[PDB]
Amino acid sequence: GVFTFQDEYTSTIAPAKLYKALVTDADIIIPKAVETIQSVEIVEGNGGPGTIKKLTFIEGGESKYVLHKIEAIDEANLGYNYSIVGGVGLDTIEKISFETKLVEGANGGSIGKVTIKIETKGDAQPNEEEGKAAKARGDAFFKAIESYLSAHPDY
Ligand SMILES: COc1ccc2[nH]cc(CCNC(C)=O)c2c1
Ligand SMILES: C/C(=C\CNc1ncnc2[nH]cnc12)CO
Ligand code: NA
Repeated sequence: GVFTFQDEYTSTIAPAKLYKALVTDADIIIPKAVETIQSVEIVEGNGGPGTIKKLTFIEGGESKYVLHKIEAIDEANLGYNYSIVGGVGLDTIEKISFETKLVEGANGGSIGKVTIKIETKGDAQPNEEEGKAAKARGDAFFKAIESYLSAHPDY
């Protein structure tokens, strides 16, 4: 099966600055800003499409990681696409991909848009509890970056 989900975030912060924190300087900023993420490292690649990143985090008190493959990175248009290609545990989920953009919000602020595509085996459905947890993580993520940027404008 194929399933899509959308989310939206608003910030007072300007889109190019948010994008620099979220994407360009993600390897430095994300482990600083996000209290449940310890490190963000390049496993392979030069930063462009194909690059594999390893994000190490703590969940339920245990150290885990997830691998992201960069699929598209377009700073001109504040776009960033990636998919999840590995990590700890397992199972019904063949693939989960993300399309993200930042656009001009209010007045000079932003809106962050994320489309999530989930491919499953057969007529398996995406697990609702796991989706709720992921959504909550997304919200907390975007909030933590905003907070950190507010406290550190000229980094
Ligand atoms: C949570 O919401 C958003 C919204 C717009 C976005 N643009 C770029 C990203 C970051 C995507 N990187 C990771 C490691 O998740 C982003 C996230
Ligand atoms: C891009 C994001 C997180 C990276 N992945 C995770 N970050 C933190 N906890 C997790 N539990 C499962 N996956 C994760 C949003 O937190
Ligand atoms: Na951290």
